[PDB]
Amino acid sequence: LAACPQNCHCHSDLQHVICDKVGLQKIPKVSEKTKLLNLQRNNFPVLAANSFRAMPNLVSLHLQHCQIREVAAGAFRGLKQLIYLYLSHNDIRVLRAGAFDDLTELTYLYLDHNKVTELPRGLLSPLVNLFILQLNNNKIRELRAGAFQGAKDLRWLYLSENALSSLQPGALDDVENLAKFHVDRNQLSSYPSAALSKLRVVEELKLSHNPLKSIPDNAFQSFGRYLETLWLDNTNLEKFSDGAFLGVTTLKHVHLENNRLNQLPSNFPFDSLETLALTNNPWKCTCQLRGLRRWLEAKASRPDATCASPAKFKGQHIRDTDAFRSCK
Ligand SMILES: [Cl-]
Ligand code: NI
Repeated sequence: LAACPQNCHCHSDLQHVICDKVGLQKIPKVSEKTKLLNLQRNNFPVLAANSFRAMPNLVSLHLQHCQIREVAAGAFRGLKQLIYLYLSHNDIRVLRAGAFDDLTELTYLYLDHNKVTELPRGLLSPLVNLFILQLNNNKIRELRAGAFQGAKDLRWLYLSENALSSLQPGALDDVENLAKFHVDRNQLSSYPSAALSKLRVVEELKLSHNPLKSIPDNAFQSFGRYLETLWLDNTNLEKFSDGAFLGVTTLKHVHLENNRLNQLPSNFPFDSLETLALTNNPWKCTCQLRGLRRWLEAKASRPDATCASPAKFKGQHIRDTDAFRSCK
């Protein structure tokens, strides 16, 4: 009785149902053996409760570009086997708790390029298996305590190009296994110490394009034994505090380009450092920069930049200049 829907293209004996831009106004009825349902580029302004009934074997659901504005509570009830959910490129503003009920198995959730403004408590509570939460290009302004409550195994959190200006203490307490954290291109006017101080296994921290101005003491200590990649490019960075890199023991990749740095802290970790972007900084070629000098001459392929001061060595390259001869 159940066959491929009208104007749709089915594959793998009705296991894959593709309805790409076919003028749908309602969720079509599909066979119970459906495992992949692509409803991209249709029109579903409101996803009501039980919008996907009788799809117990569905593992991948694609709903991008569907002009979706609201996801009602229990919109995805029954999808106990769903692994992928794409809600990217819609007009979602309202996203309340219950919207993600029954999504016990969901591992990848894409909500990027929407109009979400907040992440209320309990919204992600059912998502105990979520690994990637892609929320880039929204309008979230603030993360508060319990914003990620229930997200037990969240590893990658994408929040690039939002309007974040505040991370409350306790905001990330629920995401202990967090490895990737992208909050570049936001409104962070200071390093969110309190929020990050609770995480221990962060490996990549992307903070580019935030007016951070400076990095405080113990900025990375909590997760200092796991931090491998750090982006601080275009953060209007004037300097690092003396204790900023306390407990950092395996940092491999750093991006500092496009800032106002003249110096580096004495405890700057060069021991595990592999790549370091440092162009477009008014570097001061004095004694305190010898550590960077010693690192650059340890492997020739490592790019460098030019000193803005002192006057004698203005414009010379860090690796070529004679500004470090009078210190040993
Ligand atoms: Cl086919
Ligand atoms: Ni096919």
